[PDB]
Amino acid sequence: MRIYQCHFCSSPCYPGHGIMFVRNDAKEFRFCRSKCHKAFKQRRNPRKLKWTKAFRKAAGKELAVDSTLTFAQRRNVPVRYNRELVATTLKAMARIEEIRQKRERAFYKNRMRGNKEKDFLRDKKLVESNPELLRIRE
Amino acid sequence: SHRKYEAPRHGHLGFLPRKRAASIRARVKAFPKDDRSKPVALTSFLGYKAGMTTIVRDLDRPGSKFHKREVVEAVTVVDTPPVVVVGVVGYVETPRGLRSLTTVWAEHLSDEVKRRFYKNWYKSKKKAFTKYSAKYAQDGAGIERELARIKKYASVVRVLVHTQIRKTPLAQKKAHLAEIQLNGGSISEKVDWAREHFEKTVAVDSVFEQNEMIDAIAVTKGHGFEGVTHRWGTKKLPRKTHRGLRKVACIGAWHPAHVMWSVARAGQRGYHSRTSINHKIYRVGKGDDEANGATSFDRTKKTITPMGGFVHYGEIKNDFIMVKGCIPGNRKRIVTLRKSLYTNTSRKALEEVSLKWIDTASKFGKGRFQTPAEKHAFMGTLKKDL
Amino acid sequence: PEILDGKNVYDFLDPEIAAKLQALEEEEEKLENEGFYNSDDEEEIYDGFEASEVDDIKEKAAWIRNRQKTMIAEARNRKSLKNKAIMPRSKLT
Amino acid sequence: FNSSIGRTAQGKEFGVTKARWPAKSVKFVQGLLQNAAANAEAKGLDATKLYVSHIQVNQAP
Amino acid sequence: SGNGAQGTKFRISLGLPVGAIMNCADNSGARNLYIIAVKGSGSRLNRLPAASLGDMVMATVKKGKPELRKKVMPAIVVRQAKSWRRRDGVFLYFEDNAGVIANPKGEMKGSAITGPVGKECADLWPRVASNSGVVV
RNA sequence: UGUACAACGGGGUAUUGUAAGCAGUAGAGUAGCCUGUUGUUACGAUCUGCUGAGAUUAAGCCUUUGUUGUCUGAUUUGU
RNA sequence: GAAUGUUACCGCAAUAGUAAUUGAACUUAGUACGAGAGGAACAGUUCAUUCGGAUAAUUGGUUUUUGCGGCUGUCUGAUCAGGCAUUGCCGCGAAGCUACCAUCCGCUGGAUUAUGGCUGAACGCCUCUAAGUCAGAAUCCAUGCUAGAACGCGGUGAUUUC
RNA sequence: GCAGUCAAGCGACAUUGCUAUGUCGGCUCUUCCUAUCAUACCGAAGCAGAAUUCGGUAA
RNA sequence: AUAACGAGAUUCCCACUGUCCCUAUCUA
RNA sequence: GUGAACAGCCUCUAGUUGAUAGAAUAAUGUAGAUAAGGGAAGUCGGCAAAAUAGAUCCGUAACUUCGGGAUAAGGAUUGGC
Repeated sequence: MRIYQCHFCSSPCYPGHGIMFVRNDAKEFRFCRSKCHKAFKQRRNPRKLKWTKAFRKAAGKELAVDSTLTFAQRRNVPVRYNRELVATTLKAMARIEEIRQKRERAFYKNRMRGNKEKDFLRDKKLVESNPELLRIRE
Repeated sequence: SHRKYEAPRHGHLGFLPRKRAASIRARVKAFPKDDRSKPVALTSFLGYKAGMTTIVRDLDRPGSKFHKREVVEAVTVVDTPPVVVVGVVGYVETPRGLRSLTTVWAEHLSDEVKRRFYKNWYKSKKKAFTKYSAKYAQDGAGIERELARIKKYASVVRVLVHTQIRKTPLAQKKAHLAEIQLNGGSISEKVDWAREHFEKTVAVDSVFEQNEMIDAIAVTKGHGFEGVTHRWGTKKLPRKTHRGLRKVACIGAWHPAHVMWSVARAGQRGYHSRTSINHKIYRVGKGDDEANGATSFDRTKKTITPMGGFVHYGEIKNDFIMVKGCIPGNRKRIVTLRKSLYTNTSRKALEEVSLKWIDTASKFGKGRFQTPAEKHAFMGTLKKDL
Repeated sequence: PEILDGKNVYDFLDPEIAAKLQALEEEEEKLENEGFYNSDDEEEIYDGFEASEVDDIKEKAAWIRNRQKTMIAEARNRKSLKNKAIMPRSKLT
Repeated sequence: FNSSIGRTAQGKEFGVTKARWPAKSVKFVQGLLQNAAANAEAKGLDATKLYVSHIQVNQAP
Repeated sequence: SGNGAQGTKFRISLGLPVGAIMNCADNSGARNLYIIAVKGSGSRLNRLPAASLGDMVMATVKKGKPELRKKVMPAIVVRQAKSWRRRDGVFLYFEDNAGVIANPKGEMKGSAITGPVGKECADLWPRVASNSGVVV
């Protein structure tokens, strides 16, 4: 078994889902669902589509580089399948997932910080410019 | 006239007439050989279809080119909550076929089966078993007489059982009565085992098990009045034929001067009871065990139920049976599970099905995640979170 | 196991997992103590705007938005100018 | 006169599966019944005991 | 299955019916192939014989070196260009449908094959795999 | 007259794709005042941040610790 | 669908129809056979061709979900938000429907045709037949499945004080 | 067929040389027959294997 | 007593397409 | 108004709401469409459908009664500011 990352969205592609394309260049492209496959068939650029992870990574909407992401790699060199190592990896994956979620939440908070001041300023502008409405209200 | 060409007849002639079934419950026709050398056990069970899903299985079929490979395949999920015995029937052989001698009911019955005996239940006084219950007690004799009569003259014993509909997500609230022939020990042993189970419940793992082969018997999907083209697969006329093109053009010869019954006229399609055999059970589930959809090759504590629930069906929440292939009937339909009916010894039956991974992605669309945790990890925090 | 909730184990399975996990724990401790996860931002601050004043301003802004939306809906429903002209108020009683 | 008439579940009351709702005929029949009841009341008959013993309909020009 | 097959054939979608044009994938000099019939197919009323990945078909070269034209020889399809069910659980399809020409014994006319070669064809035909520099 | 039913509402799962409005030392370039040589103030398709935002969600999707409403309308049946 | 004392549930089956079909692949085995060329049985195991019954798990196809976005002419003073262009057009598109264009499944007992026999006279031998009888076909009858006689049948619960 | 040939019976079998004047055809459909092309089961053929010929029931 | 032109008769090539393989879905 | 156009569509002045209708969207039809791979393998026969369609620029063969073929054929562009 192997979950594949969508070429157009990087989303996990579980077995028996989506469509795969093989070109004369002797490489394979996997699409999670028909939407991504149709978008690719139109020669669209994922970096210019807002609903694909490529744009978010390029646009900086989410943490693009982090230390946690270094754990996940294509292990071209296998391991001898030690029983203790299996349990250690099982615990480490959960710990890394929790840490990555915390870091992503922190990054989102840092990106969204300051919206409160803008909202307060907009409310002040709306209140100041509508005296008659307030007078009629009370 | 030999028509210069030979073609197979459209549609099997054995499945006629193609009329609607008289009941949504597909009555079982024949039970297994009923060899009395084995312990008493049930021969069938009642379940409700709960959609389907995909399975990846490490095929160990020797000789095949998929030996030791990983093959993805479809599996159907049927909601099979525990079943409760509510009576027994004693059958006596007669020259005119098997005949029902007498029926004995339990001491008390749940409202689910009492409801099955009324069509205006909310207007009904609910007098289901007012006198029969009174006859059961105060002597312990009237029922015992019926039990002795059954023991004396009966040949095959059938247990009256009904599904716990209230446990299922269906809003039906009505149970389905069915007769299940008792196999195993002598008829006296059969009735003794059934008698001790009055008002009790029977699980599903005691009847079926992993790697077991079962036969699916249920009413197929209804489609109403259908043209011959789809009803029997008749080829379409070229284009714009006079008086229609989607119908069989020639119906018969001058001699005979009548339309032959086998000329495949248009009519009702679907809703016909059908029997399928050689269905291998892939997994037996329990409602009290967490991580029903987990596997030794997955480790994920997730239920078989897809994200957001099934389509047109609720959450399993009970015991369920996983079977490969497709089973007749649509979702949330009563389907009766029956044994293979014969001493199957094919390698497919002997094969051990150890699931590698179970698909629990949402069936509501192009699901990309197996559990909400994966979706949260991928998408991350959203605006609504803060 | 070969699989987990996601990001299959074979991608994480590598020698010396414990050392890298300890390094990640050290990195996390280098941030929790420094206040990187500043989740205690439960109160804002402005140029002397007290809680009552800001709350009143927010409520007034919300009411103004609701009134503007209601007026937009009323104008859209009443106008119907796309088909015919509105009656003259002068002649109406 | 029920040739090729559609089926209705309301026919179970009278057994016959074919039934209809002839609104105009029903209106005329109830008007005639009201006239008959008025005539009976004028005569002095007891309305409670009244029942339609005879009713005849035949084609007109 | 014809001679040269070393195993059972998987059930896959029919991509090339009779008369379908498939590009060549060998250095034999041919450029396109015209399918006239499919070996091992059970003919039925109204049903045009159709091939698939790994199938052996009889075709006549339409374009390329004239020496190979007007003669019919067995050909093996290396690319289908129509989605087919792979047992690994992926609905994969190729960019362009293509085939190669070989004798009934399975020996490849061309010394080498160009471009991707389907797994279900290389596995079933040892000679195709040996003469193919790319698989999948 | 209660794990009772129905209309809404809250969530889960999906579809699409970043809504109105605001601000920008982004914005090919063209104009008033002035006096540059990042002048400023105007027009400016687009782009940037609020904003994976906005909208729909069963008419044959799952759930409902909430709000409102409903629960004696006619006929027939006898060994 | 009336009449079967009423309704309801669970059942038997008189009867009618009937289905599976064919080739390939491993082992047998490069073994018996064969001077060489070449080259098999049986049993066991694995797929596919045609046909039949299901079903949307995955993928393909449809868009009136007019669900979500964009595009042109025109109109509401402008923005927003909207009407018409016979479903305006374009992209995606769930639910629904459906495709060897996608998936699953399609049992095994008796009696027989030709054929091999056993015993055994006719004919003081012989005989496969005259009696009896052992087996032997995709055949016939059965197992199974489809419908259930609306005037075929059985069991069970309730059976209206007012 | 022509012209012979001998001969059990009242002429069988064997035997001698050569030797289109009409309109029906095709797509779908159901059923039936065997005078069996293929599939099941068998016998005889120079069947050593492989391949093949004929014959018997079987639609 | 042969140019152009053609709702004139017939043959062939590119694109094309549900005529077909094999049919399926929608709208009034 | 858009558009070369009284081609096609919307709008103003003016004139109409007249075609029996209520409920459902079964088969089959009438009118209009979409479709994975092949692209005529279907059919008596490319019957029907489809495909290019306006404008700007390059280029345009055989024949010829030199007037035509010709928009031959085949190629590049089309929005907004």
